[PDB]
Amino acid sequence: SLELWLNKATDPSMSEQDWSAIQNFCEQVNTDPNGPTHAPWLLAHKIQSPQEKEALYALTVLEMCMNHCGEKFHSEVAKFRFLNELIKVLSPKYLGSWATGKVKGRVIEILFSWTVWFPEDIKIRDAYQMLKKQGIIKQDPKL
Repeated sequence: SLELWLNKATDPSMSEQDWSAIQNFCEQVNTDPNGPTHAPWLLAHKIQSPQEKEALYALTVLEMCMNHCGEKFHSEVAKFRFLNELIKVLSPKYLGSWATGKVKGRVIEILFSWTVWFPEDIKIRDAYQMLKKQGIIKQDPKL
């Protein structure tokens, strides 16, 4: 099941991330019909974790699934509702986020990469720009 793999793939007790589980997760996402509509929220929660390793791992899982899953999953992540969850990590408000700067940087990196690899995704473009406008993302990262 999705949960199963995701938790193996994001386990913070692991000195290293179980790469095989990550692959297993993104495959279930195409497999199970719930996958597209449930996986993003499962991911979103872990990315917002106060446990940094759990967050990073998840960011990596997210990164891998966007690249390997099909149009359905892609479609869900490309929606604003989901992007807004990603963006909460970048909250500039006092105690607005318990995410480390490492995590925030990663989110920022992942977002720009998307604006570049998927120019067809409007909400994604608009969000990155919005962040840019709000001063939350000073300047574009690498790739």
